Amino acid sequence: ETLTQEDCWTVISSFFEETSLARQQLFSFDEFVQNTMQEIVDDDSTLTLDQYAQHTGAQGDVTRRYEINFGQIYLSRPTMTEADGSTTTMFPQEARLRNLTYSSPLYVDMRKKVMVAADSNVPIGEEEWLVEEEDEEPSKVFIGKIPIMLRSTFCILNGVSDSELYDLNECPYDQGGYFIINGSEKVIIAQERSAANIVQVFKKAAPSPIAYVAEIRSALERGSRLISSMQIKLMARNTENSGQTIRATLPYIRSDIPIVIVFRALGVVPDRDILEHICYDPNDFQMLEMMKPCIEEAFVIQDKDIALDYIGKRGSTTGVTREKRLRYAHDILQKELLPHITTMEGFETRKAFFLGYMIHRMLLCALERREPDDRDHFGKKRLDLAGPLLASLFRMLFRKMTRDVYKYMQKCVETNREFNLTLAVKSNIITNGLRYSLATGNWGDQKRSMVNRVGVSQVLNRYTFASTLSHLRRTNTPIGRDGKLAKPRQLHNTHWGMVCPAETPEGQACGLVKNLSLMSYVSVGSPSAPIIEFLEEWGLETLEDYNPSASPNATKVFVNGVWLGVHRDPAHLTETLRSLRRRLDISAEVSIVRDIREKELRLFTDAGRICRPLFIVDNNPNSERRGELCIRKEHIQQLIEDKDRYDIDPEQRFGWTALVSSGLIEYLDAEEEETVMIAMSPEDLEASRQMQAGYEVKEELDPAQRVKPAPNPHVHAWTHCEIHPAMILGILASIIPFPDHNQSPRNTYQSAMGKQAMGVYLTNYQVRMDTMANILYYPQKPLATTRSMEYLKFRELPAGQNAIVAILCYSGYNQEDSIIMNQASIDRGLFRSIFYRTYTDQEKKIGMTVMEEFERPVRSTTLRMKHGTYDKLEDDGLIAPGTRVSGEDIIIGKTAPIPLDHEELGQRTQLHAKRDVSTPLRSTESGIVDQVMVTTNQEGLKFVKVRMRSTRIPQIGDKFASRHGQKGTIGMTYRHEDMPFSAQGIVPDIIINPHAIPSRMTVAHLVECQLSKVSALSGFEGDATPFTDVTVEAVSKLLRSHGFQSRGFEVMYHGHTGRKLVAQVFLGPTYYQRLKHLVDDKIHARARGPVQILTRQPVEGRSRDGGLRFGEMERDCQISHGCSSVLRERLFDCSDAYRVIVCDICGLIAIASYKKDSYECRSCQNRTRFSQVYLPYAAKLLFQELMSMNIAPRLFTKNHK
Amino acid sequence: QIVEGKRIPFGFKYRTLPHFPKDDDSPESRGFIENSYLRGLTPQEFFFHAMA
Amino acid sequence: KNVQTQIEHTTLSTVTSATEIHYDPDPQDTVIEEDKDFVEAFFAIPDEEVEENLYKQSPWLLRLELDRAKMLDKKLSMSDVAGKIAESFERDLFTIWSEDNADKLIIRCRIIRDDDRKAEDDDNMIEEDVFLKTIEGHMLESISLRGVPNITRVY
Amino acid sequence: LSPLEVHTIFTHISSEDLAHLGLNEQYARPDWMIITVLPVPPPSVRPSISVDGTSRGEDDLTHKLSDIIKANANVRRCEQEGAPAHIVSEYEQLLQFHVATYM
Amino acid sequence: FQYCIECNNMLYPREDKVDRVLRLACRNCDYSEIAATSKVYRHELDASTDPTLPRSDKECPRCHQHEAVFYQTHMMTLIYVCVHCGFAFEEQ
Amino acid sequence: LGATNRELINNRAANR
Amino acid sequence: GIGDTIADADTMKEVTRTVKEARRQVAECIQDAQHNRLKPEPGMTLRESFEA
RNA sequence: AUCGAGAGGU
Repeated sequence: ETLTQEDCWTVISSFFEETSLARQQLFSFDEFVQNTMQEIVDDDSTLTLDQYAQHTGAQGDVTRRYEINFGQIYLSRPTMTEADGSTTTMFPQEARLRNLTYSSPLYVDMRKKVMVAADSNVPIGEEEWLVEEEDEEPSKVFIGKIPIMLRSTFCILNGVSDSELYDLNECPYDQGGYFIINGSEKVIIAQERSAANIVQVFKKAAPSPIAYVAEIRSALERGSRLISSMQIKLMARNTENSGQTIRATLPYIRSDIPIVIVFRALGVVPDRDILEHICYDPNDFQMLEMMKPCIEEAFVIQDKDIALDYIGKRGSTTGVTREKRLRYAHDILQKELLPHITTMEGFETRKAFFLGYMIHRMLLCALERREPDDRDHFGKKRLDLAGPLLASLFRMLFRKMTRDVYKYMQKCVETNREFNLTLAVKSNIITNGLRYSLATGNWGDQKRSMVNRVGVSQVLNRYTFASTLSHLRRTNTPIGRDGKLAKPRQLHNTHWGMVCPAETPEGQACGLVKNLSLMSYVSVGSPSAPIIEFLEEWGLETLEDYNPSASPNATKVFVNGVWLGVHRDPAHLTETLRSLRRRLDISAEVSIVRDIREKELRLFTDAGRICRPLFIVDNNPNSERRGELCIRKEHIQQLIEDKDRYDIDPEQRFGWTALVSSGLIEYLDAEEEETVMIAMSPEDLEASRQMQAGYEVKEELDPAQRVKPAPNPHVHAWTHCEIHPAMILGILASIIPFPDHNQSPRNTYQSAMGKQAMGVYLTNYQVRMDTMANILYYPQKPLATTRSMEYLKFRELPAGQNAIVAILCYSGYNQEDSIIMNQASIDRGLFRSIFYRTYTDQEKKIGMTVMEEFERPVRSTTLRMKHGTYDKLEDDGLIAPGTRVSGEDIIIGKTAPIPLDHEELGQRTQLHAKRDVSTPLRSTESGIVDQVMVTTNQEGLKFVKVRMRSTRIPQIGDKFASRHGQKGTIGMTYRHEDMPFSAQGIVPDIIINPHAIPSRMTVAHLVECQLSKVSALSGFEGDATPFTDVTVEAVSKLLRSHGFQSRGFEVMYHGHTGRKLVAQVFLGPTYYQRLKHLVDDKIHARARGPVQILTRQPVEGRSRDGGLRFGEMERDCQISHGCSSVLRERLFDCSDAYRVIVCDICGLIAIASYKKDSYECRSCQNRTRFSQVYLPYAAKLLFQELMSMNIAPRLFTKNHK
Repeated sequence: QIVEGKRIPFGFKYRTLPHFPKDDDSPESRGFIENSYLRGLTPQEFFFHAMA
Repeated sequence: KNVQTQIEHTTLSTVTSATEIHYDPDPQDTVIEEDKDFVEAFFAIPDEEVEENLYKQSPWLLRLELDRAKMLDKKLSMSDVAGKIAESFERDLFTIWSEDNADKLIIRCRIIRDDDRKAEDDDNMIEEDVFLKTIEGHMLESISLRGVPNITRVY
Repeated sequence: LSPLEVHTIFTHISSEDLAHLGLNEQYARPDWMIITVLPVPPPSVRPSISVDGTSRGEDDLTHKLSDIIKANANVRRCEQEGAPAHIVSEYEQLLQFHVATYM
Repeated sequence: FQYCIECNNMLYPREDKVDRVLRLACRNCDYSEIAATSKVYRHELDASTDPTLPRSDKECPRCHQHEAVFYQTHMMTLIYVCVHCGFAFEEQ
Repeated sequence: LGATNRELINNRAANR
Repeated sequence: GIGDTIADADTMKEVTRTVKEARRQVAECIQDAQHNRLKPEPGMTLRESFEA
């Protein structure tokens, strides 16, 4: 009656049956579209304009009020309207092919209203509005187009079966979770931020004048979701002042207000009240002693009105009357102070209570009673997914659209023109803004590009199925990528189960870019009202009636960072809340953290909290199953039975949700993990349980197995248990076999290199015209596989091959991380691949005249024709599929008319009227035209895409890698006869050097080879899942059972001499990957060619025939060598040699005519004394740039002593 | 396993992972891997080695 | 070790274990039972200077408890620290102390009021308690008992 | 302190005072440190970007020289028509800004 | 440490020379009171419910039970706490 | 929604 | 190969006994530090000395 | 062509 690992994997299988790997993106977007858009519309629902009566002296002057109310929003399915005006439903593949944004139009119900003031003599603002005119029904008005995330509930592919996906040219394996903007796929990278409504106390480092700072980043639940931030700074002890003063930094205040003054502005004038707010214990004298100096500092202000005046004088406005200053101070104190607590009248008591709480926390850290906060604790951070981000963007864009509508109202009213609702809205605002933000990633308005966030949207990575899965689950921390702050980059303890420990890029973004674990769930947010209602009805004492003195031992209750009140029995409250969540009466995303030392009960329901699921251990006092998992074997058998059953209703099967709603699985975030005790496996629970039942928990232990620490006797109750430790890994770390037998940076290196492995990325790559694609001819699934691969679908779309690898020193061509590849194996298709590239062109147009034509250009009329071949183009200016092209051969023929007024030296004969703008093939590439797609673009102009294919056979210089960070290039290829063989005639496909193994300590590579050999011999698949009881001893026994040396060695013979090698070789199958780094993609040589126009130096880039940079370090190396002429050649004769004539009198470049051999300096009237200077063109450019700043850099060739 | 010159830090409150109790200074809790690469790391050891 | 002690810097705060400001009206008597024995011994021996200055001792008693362990570690005697304080503040501060064998190391201090100050500025005089708080702050951090400045610790 | 005033003071400095100040009278006279004439670099320093088409979009320095000359023409026109002194300053402190941000 | 009984502000120390006594007088109003002792200045230079705290089988003096949580200070000395009566111990 | 999506996909020729 | 990372059974008994003795020593070190029986090294706080 | 952003390689 103990849970097994097979049962754990059945539970995980159910999880992934009901959960997609793109679930976070999809659910966030669904939340944004279904709910957040309506809330954003409502928050700015009404627009009102009051036309007062100007005193023009004409009888008939009456004030008017015009009102526009924005109603419900309607989102249709994505559609396209053509040039001819026909409107059709649009499908993702057509959008990808024709470069169309896959967006759905949005309509909003607007209603208009006009009212007349009852009397015009009333003071402004007191006019009574009588209903004059009103729209009987609303007008459904198109306001914009929202890009639709693929596979979301509003996509055309939602609820669509596999067969219909094929009919649409869609891969059933594709998970969606992205957008199509102008044909390109864009994924929104989750953005990490610090949580709002949390008080964080930070110790400022010396010699900063501030000792400690308590900061809260207050955000309204839905009212723009984050505006105000406050600080409470304690100032450092000074030799002049015997005490430290507490000053509150508030929005829109130029100075730090002493805390007592802001308390008085809140009505807590008496000192006793203030120190009861701050120091809840009268008997504690250190707190009051530290508060005394600020009371001393703030005695000059003893009343609320004087405190408000003090605040107002320090507002951003100077030279204002006292009444306005007091009004402004009260307005700031009400609205811009702690808006998450409240923003409405009569709530100064709660804000004062929370301010006292913040001061108490900061002084607890200043007394060194509690440690400061950890800025990097994962439970204090939130992930903004597509939902929240698109919500902020749409709020901004809808505000801009409403401003436009209001300006339209004002302009129409001024001119007495009739107001039309349809003409009022500039629908281009929302459409263009969303399109621009999703396309460029620059997050915000086009006009605030520098201040906007960047890189929020990235082109989806279609190199391998696993790389795409990884890209859909990527988080970015917007820390400075140049500043060297190792702490944010480090792997925190709280990352356990939330972020992948291994998968993180190497380089500047190491540790900042993170990847969600397999079972990590990111909350989308839920209402806090039901939870507050349950708290109120269960005995929550409101904060208005709370008196700390009466109940100092009672526990503060927070919800979303709002101190709602105080409870007297927080244990029972917490058990009741947890029970409710365990029935889903409360949302499963709700964090219920009881902090016993701090006497707090924090509830969280907001979005962005990363959670992970865990088993629940039965802890009920009267239960007969103390210390045993709630989930029985019966529940597992139910999962197996309902997995296959399809006759059952799809929504009424027993699966993952049935476990959560039944109280057998619980989602915990990092905040709640701090209050739980988690067993690492059911066997650990059991061992602890016998240890606690008096049994010795002792037995004969397989010496080959991992050694675990003995069960801790100090642990008597476990609250949870992990479903499987292997779930702490990401997409790519879950493809590594035996990752727990490797040195961790090798796991990171494999996680990075698995993205670049060649395979089949989508099944529909044939019908997709991608810019770049690399496809493996004969992909094979690994012989050694992890159980997590079933959910990553690596067996379905693998990205490598099982090569027979021998670890041997054979001819010395595999040294320094090179490999030797069998040439016969290459000839038979090993690691062969296809490279597809796509060239896009289209017809342009300006005004009413088309200035481009897809045609076969003719030498006799087209000016400036390229040097490539125009003979492979067909009559329609294009190139047919199946033809062979190379280098600069033209694949698309396009011409542009020239203005009739242009006269280019007569080179443009009377026949020459056009100019060639054709598209040549890349100079460094050649192949066969695979495909030529022809269509029309959004503007009804012709639009062509030419896909070329080119087979790449492995050769010397091509990167290959194992799944263990073992990367190399091919150094040499030997044929079948020349390679070492076994007594069966097995010849390895690859030979790798032994020296790669010891230093790197990639023992997982050797264990993989042995296990793959066993599985190839026996046919059973090899389980390489981490943290299993699969030992090398068991694999050795299995291998010996097949008549092989147990450790994987084989007697091999020399191919050259047939002699039996003195050493026995480690030979067996290992999964290798062809990497996107091919030598021919990189080989580059330049003799001469293009130069930059400005500097006249070799251009940059292999693709554009550019030179290589001779940098500062190379110059230093040649200096230390002493090779003066080498430097002169590299930096002058080979880059930008140039000649000028300087005047020997003034030292400035002269006017030189070499044709006439006449030189002149008008300034000096010099025509005889000149010098010839050889210098870099960049030097002459620098000198001219200086002369443009009135600096005269003068070159004198003779010592002017 | 050593992070910033010291044993694995208490990133939770007085524990390194939610699998140990508070104030556990024992070798296993703070990042001592008694296993070899051949034998395999336990999940806690795997995480600590990843941190290093 | 002797040279190490001569080098390591030890201010009053280093040796001070606690400080207090009591209101003890009688310079001869003491409100603290622990202070009776040594104060009685101090006043057992008549002294003309002390006998005269007795009336100038304010009732604000600045008390300082010093850790015996830190005195042993730094090899400091109560006479030495008392003399250092007196030289640091000359005559403004009358001081008395107990013997080393005393189970508690206590220094009692008072401010010898200046009789040359006419009582005609009663609107700005600092209450003697605030002046003594400033004095204690200055004592804890300024007065150096031994060692070399800026050499906090020695190995 | 207007550029005119500083320029006048700098032309009123003596050669010996320049030598004492460590200022070169032959190459770096102080009054020359005030811009009365602005050199215009050749198009070679500031070429026009021609994107495989009928483009003459010019360079950043070309645009800023256009702005500087426009502001200069504005100041001259204001000083000609007899515009109010504040109108003249409107373009004076704008020409100064254009030159400063050009360099 | 005291507050004014009139306006509830802070009472500051003061010397009454005529009687030579220590008083606590409000600096906002005219109220004043006699100090009990008013030592002006002092310059010192439920855990059984937590399931994450380590437990011990130590003896409880009060109720003579055996279950007890413990935790370090915040010297790595242990404070124990009984799980039946809630009494806090010391290592003795 | 699934049925509507199926209807829209299958008849894309007729609805065009 | 994987056979070169394997040490015989007696050697693994040696390794296990070494690690057990190290764990024992750390256990009495923790016990002593929990009873103020660990004299701090000169210029080293008790926690730092225990960690070292 | 220019500029900006991003993904990568050693």
